[PDB]
Amino acid sequence: SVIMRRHLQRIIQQEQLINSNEPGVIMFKTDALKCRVALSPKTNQTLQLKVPDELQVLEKFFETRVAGPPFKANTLIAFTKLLTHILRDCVHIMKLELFPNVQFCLTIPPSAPPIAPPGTPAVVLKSKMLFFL
Repeated sequence: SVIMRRHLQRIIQQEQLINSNEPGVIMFKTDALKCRVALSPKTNQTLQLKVPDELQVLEKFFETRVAGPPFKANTLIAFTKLLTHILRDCVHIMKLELFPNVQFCLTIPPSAPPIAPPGTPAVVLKSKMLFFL
């Protein structure tokens, strides 16, 4: 968790928007819900974000899939470089991947169906916007 936190600050001081004030939490001022990630206070063993219940599903997806047990940098690159109706489409695909994966959705229309969205990712060895359409 601490090494993902350091990777996150290294990402934010390279390439999104860097505005914050806290004790430990890191805040990233990307538009459509500027984010703030920190470890939990009940267990100290897990990172967590605070950034429309699709977004709650998005923070649980970040907790189980992004800040997660391999702790590799490029998945953090993928999720953070991802972060505007792509929010709705992605979190629909993420409530899918929570209920029913390494990819998120954007809408070529206003829709992210079973098929047929503008699906994107930032891949394993690549980490750049790659598509299913």
